[PDB]
Amino acid sequence: MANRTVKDAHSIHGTNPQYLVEKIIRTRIYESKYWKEECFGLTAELVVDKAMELRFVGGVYGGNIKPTPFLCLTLKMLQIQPEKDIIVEFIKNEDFKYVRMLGALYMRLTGTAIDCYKYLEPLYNDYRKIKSQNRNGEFELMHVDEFIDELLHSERVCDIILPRLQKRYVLEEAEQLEPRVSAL
Amino acid sequence: KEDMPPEHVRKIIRDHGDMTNRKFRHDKRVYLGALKYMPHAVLKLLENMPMPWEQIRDVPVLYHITGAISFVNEIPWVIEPVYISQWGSMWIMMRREKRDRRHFKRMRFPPFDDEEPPLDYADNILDVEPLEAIQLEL
Amino acid sequence: KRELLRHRDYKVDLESKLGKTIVITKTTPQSEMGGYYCNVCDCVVKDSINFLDHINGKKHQRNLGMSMRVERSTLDQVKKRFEVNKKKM
Amino acid sequence: EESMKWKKLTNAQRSGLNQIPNRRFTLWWSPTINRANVYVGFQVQLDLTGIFMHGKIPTLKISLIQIFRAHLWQKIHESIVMDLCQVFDQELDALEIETVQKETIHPRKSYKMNSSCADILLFASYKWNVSRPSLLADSKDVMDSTTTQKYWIDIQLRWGDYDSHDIERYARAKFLDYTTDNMSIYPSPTGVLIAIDLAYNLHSAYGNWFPGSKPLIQQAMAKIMKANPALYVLRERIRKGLQ
Amino acid sequence: VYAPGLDIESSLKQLAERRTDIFGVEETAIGKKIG
Amino acid sequence: FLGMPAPLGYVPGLGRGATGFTTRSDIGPA
Amino acid sequence: ADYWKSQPKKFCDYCKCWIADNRPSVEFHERGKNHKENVAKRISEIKQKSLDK
Amino acid sequence: NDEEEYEAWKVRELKRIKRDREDREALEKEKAEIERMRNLTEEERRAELRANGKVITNKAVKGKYKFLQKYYHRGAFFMDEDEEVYKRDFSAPTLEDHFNKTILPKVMQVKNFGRSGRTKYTHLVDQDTTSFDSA
Amino acid sequence: MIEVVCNDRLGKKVRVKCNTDDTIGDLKKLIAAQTGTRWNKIVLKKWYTIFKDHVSLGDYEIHDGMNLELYYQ
Amino acid sequence: LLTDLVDDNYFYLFDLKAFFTSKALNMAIPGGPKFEPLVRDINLQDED
Amino acid sequence: KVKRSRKAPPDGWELIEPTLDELDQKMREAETEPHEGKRKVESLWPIFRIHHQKTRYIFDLFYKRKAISRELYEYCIKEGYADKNLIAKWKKQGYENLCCLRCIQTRDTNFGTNCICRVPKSKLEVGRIIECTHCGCRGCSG
Amino acid sequence: QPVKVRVSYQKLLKYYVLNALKHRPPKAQKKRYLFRSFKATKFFQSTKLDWVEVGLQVCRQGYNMLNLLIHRKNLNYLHLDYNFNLKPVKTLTTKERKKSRFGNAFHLCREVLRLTKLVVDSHVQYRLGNVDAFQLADGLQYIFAHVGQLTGMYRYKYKLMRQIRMCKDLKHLIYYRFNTGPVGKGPGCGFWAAGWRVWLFFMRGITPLLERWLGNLLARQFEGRHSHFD
Amino acid sequence: ALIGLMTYFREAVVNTQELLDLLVKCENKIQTRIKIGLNSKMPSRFPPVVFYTPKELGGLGMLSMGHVLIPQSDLRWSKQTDVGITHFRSGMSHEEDQ
Amino acid sequence: SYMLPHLHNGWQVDQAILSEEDRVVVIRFGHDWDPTCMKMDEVLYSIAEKVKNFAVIYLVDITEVPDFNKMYELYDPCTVMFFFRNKHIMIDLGTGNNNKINWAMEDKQEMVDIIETVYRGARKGRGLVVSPKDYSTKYRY
RNA sequence: CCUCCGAACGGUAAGAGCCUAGCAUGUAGAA
Repeated sequence: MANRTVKDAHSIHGTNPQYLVEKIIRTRIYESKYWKEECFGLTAELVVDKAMELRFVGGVYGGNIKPTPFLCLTLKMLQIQPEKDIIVEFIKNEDFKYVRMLGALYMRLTGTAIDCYKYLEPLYNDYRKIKSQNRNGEFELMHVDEFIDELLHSERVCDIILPRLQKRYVLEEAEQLEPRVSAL
Repeated sequence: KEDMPPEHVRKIIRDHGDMTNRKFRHDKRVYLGALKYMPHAVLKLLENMPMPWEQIRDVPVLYHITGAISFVNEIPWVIEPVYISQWGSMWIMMRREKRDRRHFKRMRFPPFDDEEPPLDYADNILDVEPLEAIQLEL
Repeated sequence: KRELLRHRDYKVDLESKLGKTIVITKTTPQSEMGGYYCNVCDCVVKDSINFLDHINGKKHQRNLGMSMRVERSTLDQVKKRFEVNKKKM
Repeated sequence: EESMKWKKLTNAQRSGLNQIPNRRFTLWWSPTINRANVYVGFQVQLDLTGIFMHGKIPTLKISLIQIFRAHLWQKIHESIVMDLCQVFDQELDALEIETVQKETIHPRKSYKMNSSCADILLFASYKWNVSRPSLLADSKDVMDSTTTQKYWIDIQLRWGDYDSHDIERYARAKFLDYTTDNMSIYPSPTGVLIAIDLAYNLHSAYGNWFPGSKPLIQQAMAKIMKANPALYVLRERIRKGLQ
Repeated sequence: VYAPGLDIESSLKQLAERRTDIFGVEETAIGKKIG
Repeated sequence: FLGMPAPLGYVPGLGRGATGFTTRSDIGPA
Repeated sequence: ADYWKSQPKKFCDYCKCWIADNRPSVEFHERGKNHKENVAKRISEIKQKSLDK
Repeated sequence: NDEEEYEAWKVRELKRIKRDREDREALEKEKAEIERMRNLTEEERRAELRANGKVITNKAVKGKYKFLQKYYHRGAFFMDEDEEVYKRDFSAPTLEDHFNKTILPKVMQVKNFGRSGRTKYTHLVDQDTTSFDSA
Repeated sequence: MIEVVCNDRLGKKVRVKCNTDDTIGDLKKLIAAQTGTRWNKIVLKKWYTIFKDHVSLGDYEIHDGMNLELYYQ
Repeated sequence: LLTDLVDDNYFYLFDLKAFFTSKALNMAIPGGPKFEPLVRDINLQDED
Repeated sequence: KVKRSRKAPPDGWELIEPTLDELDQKMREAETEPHEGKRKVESLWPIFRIHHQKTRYIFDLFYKRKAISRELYEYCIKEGYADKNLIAKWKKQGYENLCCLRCIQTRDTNFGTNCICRVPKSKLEVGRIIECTHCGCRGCSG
Repeated sequence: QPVKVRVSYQKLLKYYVLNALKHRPPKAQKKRYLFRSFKATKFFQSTKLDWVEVGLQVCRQGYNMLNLLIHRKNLNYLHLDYNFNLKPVKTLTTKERKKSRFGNAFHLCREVLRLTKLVVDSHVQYRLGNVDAFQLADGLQYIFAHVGQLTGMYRYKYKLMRQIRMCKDLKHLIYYRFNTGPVGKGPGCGFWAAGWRVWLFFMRGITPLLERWLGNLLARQFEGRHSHFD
Repeated sequence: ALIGLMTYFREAVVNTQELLDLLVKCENKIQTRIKIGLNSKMPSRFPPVVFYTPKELGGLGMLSMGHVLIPQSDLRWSKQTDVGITHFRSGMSHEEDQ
Repeated sequence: SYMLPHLHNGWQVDQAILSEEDRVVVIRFGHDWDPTCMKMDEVLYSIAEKVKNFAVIYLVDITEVPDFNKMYELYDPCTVMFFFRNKHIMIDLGTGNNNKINWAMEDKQEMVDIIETVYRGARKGRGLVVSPKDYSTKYRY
């Protein structure tokens, strides 16, 4: 099957990593054209190629639940389960912003609280403008720091319910994370 | 028998997850098979509920070795005068708190989103110091 | 002996024959019939999305000597893909 | 039914023949029995028409299958589309139209109530000072909203009920759904949607208008509803069914 | 149209066997085996 | 035939060609 | 509500089925894989039975 | 604009840092408010100065029911949100409710007249056995 | 104030009082209140037709007592 | 959570026995519960 | 274990607290260990061992070193650091090196016996692989 | 007092009278114990767990168990969510709707698990620090008095409506003892013992019924079962 | 049957409350019979125009000894003219239920 | 109930269904001792001679012949099924199960009507015929 | 003053026809 999780994958958060996306949205992705045309047989090499061509982020839009290419690529990586350091290479890229945010969202869905904070808090210093597609299909201009703030604070990002992060001060009182040193 | 370390059932449940992994094919028989006794578990869990003056209540748990089900192997025995006195103190505390509180914020329902998987106790709760329970200053 | 699944490097001509009417007689073969034709599969499918389902199916890829297993790319492959696009633009 | 009242029929044949009066009664009062106000529940569409059945009413489903036999819904839609194409063709010098074309729509576009494409495309000669959307009966409309080069005409057929047969609201709702959506496809942002209530013989139109289009469509639809081969066939079939 | 005598006798025998509410001396269940 | 025995290799469910109903869920194991 | 009239129905003895008496349904049934399989099986059965006879 | 982008990012980062510090210190702020409330209830005044308004979350309007009006619950789930659709008068009449049921025959003054799902319970004030002269 | 039954046939059958001037968004918010699903995660259908949030209830001719099929997003 | 009563005299015609009697007689005391009659097929207005 | 019995630990607690903190960290790390690459039962092997090691630490501080008070020992018992039943078994003769309580639970096995690791190496086969399934020990006998 | 409070007093009194009148002495029987039998096997172990932890375990197990019951019958178009809501993923055909029709056993177990999930989730919200103790008690009091709206088990076993009315009656009895003096209306009452008892006693009688129904259903899943006179 | 019984007595019917309630009940039972004959699903409102319309106008034309109410939503209609659609209704204002 | 022919294994059931090309094969799945089955079998016995020109009636024990239980959902006490030329003939009785008559019929004439309707509809190659009477209710009153 | 707000089913056109699924398995014997 084009949408089966690869049979050399982990079980993230106790479940099939594809299940980190809500089932209704998973099915809506599975029946989309972008998933069947542009997201078949993709490896972690070609997810990069599709990622550099992304023009916006967002979840679903319209009266019908139509996934964006961003969400489709997120589900594709959840299926492939690329190694952690591949995702760090995704995030550590500074030229293509949408690749960085795609990697950040995968890290948020996949990584532990320590990994999430350690890898996404450095992205508060990125203020590049970005297109984000609304539920009505319109496009809004957000910033990368706002997207990372939504990742680290909001329950739902790109219409995905995110795995519950442990609050920062709990990890800080456990010495596992030094306080958030800003750029100011 | 005897008592098991509290991490045995926690890791059995964590490993089994939501019963979708390939290697857990054989436990899908006892898991679904044990749905007959599930209401019993639901009963026991609900009768050993912590009282408002208790922060954490540790209860004996009889759990299936495959993590299929977990009963609370306890009965909430209380001393009746003590129980009524504790609940009268609760009455006083609740009435005084409702009187004092300028804007009482009733919690939202459902407490968690309908698409949130049930929380991991080890991650979200185990390492968090609980809040103060309702208690009368004696 | 089945090779791993490979991503199609060519775009699909789903939109190619919009408005182009096909007169269908008895003698006409399935190749020029209306819809989409799998020359590898010798089957006709009358949706763009259903044709995409076909060319993403187990039987179509089996007829190509493929499988439902995707190559596990490594660190250097992804990094060199990044550098390749950096050079190209 | 009178000739069959004495022809040596079996008991099962006579039992199936004393149901014609009930079928005719159910069809006569159909705009009220099949209403979704009465019979709360899910609605089901007959797969060859735009009729929604709010409840399994077997003595009415058959009378409606008989009435829309031989693809009458599609033929009504095609006839109205062709009649609008003709009236736009006779008025193309004053209306400043360089070509009126009939779009190659899906065969079943008529009874597709979830989304719809454009039925007719009008190409402007130079430009059209298109006004903001308004109902067909609305008089005051200043033609200074925007300018367009293409103008699509959409035809919507519905089988209304007693509770829901205000075709003006239906036209407004459909035009605000389909245009402001990412499901239906329209050649131009500006256009009009023309809705027909077949069970009540009503007609309305909501959408953008360009100079000389509103009175033209008003007169054309007034003449089409009064005189149409397919509409006449539908009315005669209803008449025969009702006796 | 109807079964021969063999099948009538056999069917009555199995009906008696499978119903002790009408036959026998031991008042067993409705449609169980010989109790 | 009435009184005849059944052949050894024979599935009397689909030996002639016939498919089930699946009217509901909680009657029969699918 | 008035005289019901049924569309004609054609039996397919090759496929042991029922279809509609019209150009499109009959033509589509002709080009079905099941129809071709049934026709080939009928021809093969005819030849085999003639040889056995 | 690089200068404008940097200024906006600085403003947003300052706001985020302030929000993080507020999230860390809001428990202590609420504890201090509770201690102040305890001190006020101890030795400030005894129901003289109100300083209270009983701010409800979603304050609905409960109008007078008509006779034999169907009970309706506004909803139980998302009440903590201060959303304006929940501040409506959800006691307004409905389907079988604009009819004056005080002029109906007492056999028609029931609920679901003609349906199989009916009970003996009538409304409220004939289920009430209290008198107004005893005790 | 009309009253609309929003039914999910598996089971979520809910009764919602709403105004005719209400858009489908407000009705979805009330269904959210009475069901527990978030309002932006609720789809109101008529057998295949999806009611859109920006359209008032009067335009859709959703009258007092009508049933709307409840689906999820 | 307790009563200020030191005596059962407060429950005159309001204890369990009073309620059993009222249930058996198809009568309801002010504030007492209502039940259905025990003996139905004997009409209480049939006595003329 | 931040969650404790709402009091202050008895005297001598800070002497042994860092070792218990290290053992707690090891236990938590063992919990979160992914179960891919191992068998089904091997993933449960470390916990047992850690628990055993944990229960050794308090048991080697109250009997063989006498380094803690009685009240501190009972506080360690009540906080889940020490295993009361395992310690009670260790006090016996021949159960000093008992790995886990499950290896002596008679009816857990099919035939009312003990685990294979309970068999002493004296009457064991010379050179056989001794891998317990319940906890994975090389023979917890004397 | 208002009329609703008076009728609540009378209904509580009515059910007290009925319990006292219908009370029969318990019957002599052999001491059967379920959990002792379970512990006597090799398939059950014993530990000491936090109540919130075992509540989360019960919620997850019930979800997994109903989800296995669904996936056994190949119902991918159906989705059981974590609040125990059966949901259609897409618009379902009539053939799909009739194959997605479960009995009152599945739905009653589903709704009981929904109530348990609500209660345990309120406790989890307390333990996470999101909601404090007074609001936790108020939430539990609200839950046990508003089961008719939070859950829907009244439509698969309508006799439990008797419980719901009772849980409302108690809500009056407590409230008009609670909201007197300086205390007005609004949330804040946390005396949840009254309704908690009622739902426990409901479960006491439903446990054999639900266990029988689910035993029949699961036996059916695995090919098992457990004018007259003329 | 209704006209025979109603014209036989003509004065004992109003005093006899049992007959007065039985008339409502039986008229409802006969309405339910037709409603179930139309569809095997009990309606919710089912306006009484179909029952009490004289047979010449197409209705069943039954006679009423009950207390059937016509909702105001039933006494409204509309017609198409040259100038669009105009809406009419009988029960226009704050009237008593008909 | 015992006069009608009995089918003793699934092969005989399939052959009985196949052996008829011009009569409706009417098969009662159920147990001869069941009350509902006996009530239905009295009616089927009283009409078996009257419909022998266009219908044949066989009985099947769903324990002695268990192959069709999962296939035909034979989980009701009595079940009456109609076949015409190796094809199950669905009938829209109005009970929501268009596949069988899973109750006992009290009238001799109603089953004759149903059998004749099934025969007449199935000759025209229809997989679903419509029963002359609606059984969505019982018309008790 | 009147506050008791229920539910599911009785709502499957029957065919043809081609494609892809969920499924959902697949861990046992042996030379």
